[PDB]
Amino acid sequence: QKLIEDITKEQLRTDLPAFRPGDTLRVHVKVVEGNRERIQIFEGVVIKRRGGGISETFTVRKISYGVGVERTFPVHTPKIAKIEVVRYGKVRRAKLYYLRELRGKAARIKEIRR
Amino acid sequence: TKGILGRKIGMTQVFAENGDLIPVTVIEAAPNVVLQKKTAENDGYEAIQLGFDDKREKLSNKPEKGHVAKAETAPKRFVKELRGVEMDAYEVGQEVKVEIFSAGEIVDVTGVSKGKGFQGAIKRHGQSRGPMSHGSRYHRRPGSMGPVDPNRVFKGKLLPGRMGGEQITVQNLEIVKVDAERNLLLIKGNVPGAKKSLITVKSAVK
Amino acid sequence: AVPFRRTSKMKKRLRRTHFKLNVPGMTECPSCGEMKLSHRVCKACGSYNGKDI
Amino acid sequence: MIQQETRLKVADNSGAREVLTIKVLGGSGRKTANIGDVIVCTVKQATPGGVVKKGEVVKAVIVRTKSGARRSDGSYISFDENACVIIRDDKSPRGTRIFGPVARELRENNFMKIVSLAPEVI
Amino acid sequence: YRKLGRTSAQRKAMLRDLTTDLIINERIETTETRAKELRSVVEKMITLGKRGDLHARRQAAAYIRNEVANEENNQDALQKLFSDIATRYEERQGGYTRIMKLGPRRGDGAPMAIIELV
Amino acid sequence: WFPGHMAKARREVTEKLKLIDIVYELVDARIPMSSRNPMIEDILKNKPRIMLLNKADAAVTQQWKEHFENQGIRSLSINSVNGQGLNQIVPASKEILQEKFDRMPRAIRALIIGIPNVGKSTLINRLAKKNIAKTGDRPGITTLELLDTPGILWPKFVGLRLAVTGAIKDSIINLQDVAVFGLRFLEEHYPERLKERYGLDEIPEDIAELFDAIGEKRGCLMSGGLINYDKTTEVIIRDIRTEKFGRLSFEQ
RNA sequence: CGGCUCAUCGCAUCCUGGGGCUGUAGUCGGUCCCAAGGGUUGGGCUGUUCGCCCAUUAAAGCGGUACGCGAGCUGGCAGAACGUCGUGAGACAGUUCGGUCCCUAUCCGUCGCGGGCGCAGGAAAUUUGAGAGGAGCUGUCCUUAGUACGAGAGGACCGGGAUGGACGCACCGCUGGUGUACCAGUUGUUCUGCCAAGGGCAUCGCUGGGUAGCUAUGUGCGGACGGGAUAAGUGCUGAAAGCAUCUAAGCAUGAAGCCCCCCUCAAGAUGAGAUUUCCCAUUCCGCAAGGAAGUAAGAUCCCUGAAAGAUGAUCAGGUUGAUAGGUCUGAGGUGGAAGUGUGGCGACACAUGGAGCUGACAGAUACUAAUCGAUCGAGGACUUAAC
Ligand SMILES: Nc1nc2c(ncn2[C@@H]2O[C@H](COP(=O)(O)OP(=O)(O)NP(=O)(O)O)[C@@H](O)[C@H]2O)c(=O)[nH]1
Repeated sequence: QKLIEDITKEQLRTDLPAFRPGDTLRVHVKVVEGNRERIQIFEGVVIKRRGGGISETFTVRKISYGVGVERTFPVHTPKIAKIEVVRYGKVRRAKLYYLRELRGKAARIKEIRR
Repeated sequence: TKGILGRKIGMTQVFAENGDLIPVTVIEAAPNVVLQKKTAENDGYEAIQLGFDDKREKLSNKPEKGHVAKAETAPKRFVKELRGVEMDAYEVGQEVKVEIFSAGEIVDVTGVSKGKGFQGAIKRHGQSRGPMSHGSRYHRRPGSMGPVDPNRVFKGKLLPGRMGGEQITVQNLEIVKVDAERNLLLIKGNVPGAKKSLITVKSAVK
Repeated sequence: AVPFRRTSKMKKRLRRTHFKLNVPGMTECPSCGEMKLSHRVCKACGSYNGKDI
Repeated sequence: MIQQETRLKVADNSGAREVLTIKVLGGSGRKTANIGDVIVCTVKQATPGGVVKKGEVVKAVIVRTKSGARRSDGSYISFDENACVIIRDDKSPRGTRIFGPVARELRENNFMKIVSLAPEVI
Repeated sequence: YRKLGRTSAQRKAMLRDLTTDLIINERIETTETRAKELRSVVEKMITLGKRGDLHARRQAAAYIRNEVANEENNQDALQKLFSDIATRYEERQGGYTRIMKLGPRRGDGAPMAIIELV
Repeated sequence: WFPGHMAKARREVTEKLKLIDIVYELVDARIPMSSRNPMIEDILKNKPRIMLLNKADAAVTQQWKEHFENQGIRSLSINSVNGQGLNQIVPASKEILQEKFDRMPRAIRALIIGIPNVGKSTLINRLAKKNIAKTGDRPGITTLELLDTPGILWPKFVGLRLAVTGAIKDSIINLQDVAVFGLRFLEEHYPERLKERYGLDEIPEDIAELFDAIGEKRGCLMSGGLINYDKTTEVIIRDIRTEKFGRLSFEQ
């Protein structure tokens, strides 16, 4: 796909920080409801780190008032303002799928800070 | 009514000045070179013989060797025409690239489908399944041919055959971005064709 | 299902047409021989493109 | 991806608990409803002292899908506990206030009264 | 890749024993289709031999079966690689084997070939 | 709420409403007035018919009987286990119907209908001295000179007071209905009766909380200490139909 | 018997289109013609057609084809219980459960895909399009506009503009599923001498992920613009018939019908089309008619492959070469190897280190494998015109 990857870097964003798959980061999402931008800061833990060049992706799980909210924020998108890390956490793998279940006190064992 | 035709490579995403994660196609073809002008008074109608992906003398042939000296171009492959183009700006030897297309212009694609091989009735003709339990062994089979009194089968009743290898038109598609240096057209949506196969990119027939 | 008829003495002789198998490829050996299947080492000489194996 | 005969949960203070779908209002024939569709509903378990009762049949709005609510803008939202709001007639709910968050997919339609009572819109 | 007519648990053991039988005798008569698949795994064995790591040994050890390989030395199949096969193929990069094909046998219709180390 | 099993059957059966001399109607002794059938009220005119209120096991029954009797209809309570009240219904077939007994030795053929699961299938075997058929579910059968064991029920479907005797189907139509209503009759009419079956000291106000007070005494839990609602629905209808609470009325 | 697959079909139309007349102020209506192009539901409860109920929808159209279709599916007679009748044996378009209907496709039909041969010379490509097939649905919402309307309430028409559903076609970049030679974690025993690290087997040992390809629930897109001729009509001109007329002459107008416009296959369309470009007009036997024999142009045998594929074929390629594999440099994946060192009584932790590993995904690289060879394949008949 060598004749594709040249066009990709020109649209790619480098302003991201690098991050482990299992951690907590904060993200700022530019929202355009009407005319005023309600720039909100969504923070929490991350699960997926499935690649894709242009289409590198991640997921954000955040518990909200008794229920978690899966966030599929796109890495390569101008609607992202800034990604700011919080917890460099010891996670055994790159797929934290099982914390869609043990949602309670299992976020500590997986967030051994480093 | 214009048109280039070229190989495809892959599938990408391009978002431009919005959140629009648009699926894009990888249509990259070289500057097409008009081979031979069909005129109406000589050959019934007007057309443009077009060429693409020119090879070398290993696959050349004294028939196709003289096929290009009128146009003075290397012997290429996939020689097709375009029944709809103008008979003014398309002389014998003229070279056409991607500089013809720009942003916000309806296009048309006719391309060779994927060959899925000899499938069944289900994935070829959209046939649903029978019941998988409750005694009935019957499923994955195209049902009765129909009535009795005809003592025959209606030609047109569906049956598992080999599906693929024919053209598919898709109309009403758009261009998001052009890049002349790598000679790339970018199409919003998805376009029929497996990788390394030719794609006629014609103007979206309004 | 059942063959409803005997097939003919015609059509049976008219069925075996595309059944008879083709001639296999035969190439003249480049050292001591007379015939050898293309692309493959003959068992007579056991040599391939000037190589004893 | 709601379907017919799907178990739903209450997100408002209607006193209801468990909701079984009957038919997807959206279109005709289709049984798949993602977000914001109008879903006619029945009630399998409810607290008694409240606005509605057990087994009542009413109309409702989907709030939470486990399946992917997907924007045009590349963003994605999926909830965990598939909940639903209990509305009456118009786009005004029959509830007092909302248990928990609702997605921001109600902007397309005129559901902008339940978004006002939201503790969170993402 | 070809399924080689056996199931998977048979398939992984279908070929490991061939690799032992390859690097010992250096020259096997084999059914050509099984031979055609085999060359693209044993060149991965030989190039893994050309590292010389102990880590290079154990990945081969998970593959190569511990046959007694060469007589009166007690050279193992492992211990024939990194002392003799690596130095025999120091300069040549890729293309450690070939498939010269032979005719079919008497009672199979199966086409044959010969796999050597070159 | 019921198919072509009672309505469709009666439609074709209603064609024998001229050879029938005496009609035997059936209403519930626990709830009289909803246990009529307004579809069979329209087919049965100008026939002497006697009302029966079976499974009588008394104060409310007699009171209602008095008002019913003055209504134009005769009401005679019978039994399904013991032989009491059957000595006034046997002689009433030749006394009340004296218009077709000595006018011409013609037979006395009776049509027995009304509400299902209230004493219709058990009205033939004690009037005789042999069993015929019986079901403890909502349904029955599809059959003195007597060939009459069908069912009237209701062609089109107040129901809160209906299903407490279990006259309808309850596989899954509604189970929480008899839970939410029937305890209020134990709350409003006979509050003292609940204090002994599960050992409660005082009836609380939350009718959902009294389930958990009952159900933890029961033990039909579902998961991790949670008492199941639907199992506790069963243990209330299992007791009221076997008259574990005693003789209770419904309408006054 | 009723369903399930699947259909196709009639019009005596269920809705959507086109007008008529009413009880249509406007909105909304019943009812009668045109119309068969599509489109015409999901549950409880019913043997189930009967019927009942709920929620729908633009509305859940009638009906035919062995009451459409069991070599495609779908049991959905002996024993009993019974009642009743007959003394009894045993009866019953009487009631309830328990209860086995077979097929490798010869032919014709079908759905594909080939091979021969034709098309007055071979080839190579490009196409023409008679003719056939597919596509033909709509719902909400926003303007115009509370405008036209009517004591009011009500509130469009015509016509733009968003957004759905169903359904069809394409595709893997997102979104998830799959992945049996990928990745690690771990049990039980056995196995390489032991330790360590590994192998084998146990549904692929098991659990956690996943490239590729293939995929829908995912994504893109389709049913537009229209023209032409007609129905019911709507009319204009006027005859028969001094008025007058939808009609006779003669004009128009007017439908999702119908041709045509979109799409696809289509010169074996035996009418075998047509251009473009090759290729030569040999050697020979027979008075001649001709018959061979080499070969071009070229194709193929044969060989490595897959974008192809049940095989054939198609397509990439065959040593002035990147088709495949190996090799590298990578991508993606899992993700912290072994060894060593440290720390811990140890189980294990931490360090070297986003490590090590990797199946079809890339990109370079002749290192292997595509050798060496063979076969087929044309000399263009005959009238007559114009040249
Ligand atoms: N104690 C008591 N039990 C009764 C009385 N009547 C009926 N039962 C019991 O309740 C059950 C239901 O009676 P049944 O006559 O079968 O109800 P049904 O209305 O005739 N049903 P269907 O109309 O479908 O034939 C019987 O099994 C019987 O034992 C009664 O008067 N008293």
